[PDB]
Amino acid sequence: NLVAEPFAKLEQDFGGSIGVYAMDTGSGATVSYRAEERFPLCSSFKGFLAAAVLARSQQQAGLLDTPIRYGKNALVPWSPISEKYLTTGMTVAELSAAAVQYSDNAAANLLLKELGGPAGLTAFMRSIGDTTFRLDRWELELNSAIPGDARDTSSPRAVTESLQKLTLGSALAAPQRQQFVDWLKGNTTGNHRIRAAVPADWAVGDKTGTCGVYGTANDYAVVWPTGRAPIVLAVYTRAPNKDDKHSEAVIAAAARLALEGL
Ligand SMILES: *[B-](O)(O)[C@H](Cn1cc(C(=O)O)nn1)NC(=O)CSc1nnc(N)s1
Repeated sequence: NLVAEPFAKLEQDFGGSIGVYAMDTGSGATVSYRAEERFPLCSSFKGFLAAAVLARSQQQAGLLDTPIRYGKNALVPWSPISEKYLTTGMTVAELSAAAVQYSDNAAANLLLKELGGPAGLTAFMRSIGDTTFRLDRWELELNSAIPGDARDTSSPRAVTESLQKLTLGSALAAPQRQQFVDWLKGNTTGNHRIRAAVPADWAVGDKTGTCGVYGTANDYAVVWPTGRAPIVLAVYTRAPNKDDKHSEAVIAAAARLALEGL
């Protein structure tokens, strides 16, 4: 597989495993490397969480506009937006934007509670035809990333296929698809990952994840190249030792190879 050789060299130099899937939504061309292997989702589950909340909001009039007046016992580490608005509250739309664009942990757990927990989000992903995705735990326990543990994992391929259905296809009603795309476009946490592989004039929406242990981190994106149909892609990493470091540079490098191979 000569297409795969640069990815094998990249993951060997990194000291672990890289999983990549990219789809050109115009031509149907793909790039695939360990694309059906499981990797931990880490905070990347929060994009799909936001999409699941948008789907619920189609049926529950005014859900996205509802103010949530959470207390301090809803807060957990790395919740910078939830802490800032503790004395104000946040609407469900605001919580969703915080979870997607700042990876806010408390906001994500509040929205999981709205959906019926990790099982609720898994059920939503099954409803759009994703058989691989599983969320089992809440923030912060879902980040353990233990090698060979299937909890809180998906595959690059299933992430890309589900992202395409939600951002570009008909899984959400159009005004909800558009809100999901705008949240991903406004992400603040991904400037050194897929965004670093994209020409500056191309629009991007992405969601990152970082477990940190076991070299585990990831990004997935929709990318709108000038004059072309959009690309959807996912890059996930892991490594065998608890102390192995993740690399944003390796994610960006894998994304560059994926765009080059399409
Ligand atoms: B997430 O489950 O990855 C969550 C918070 N977070 C978001 C991001 C990101 O989007 O890249 N990174 N971390 N992780 C945790 O709360 C605990 S595991 C780590 N947290 N920060 C790290 N850096 S590793």
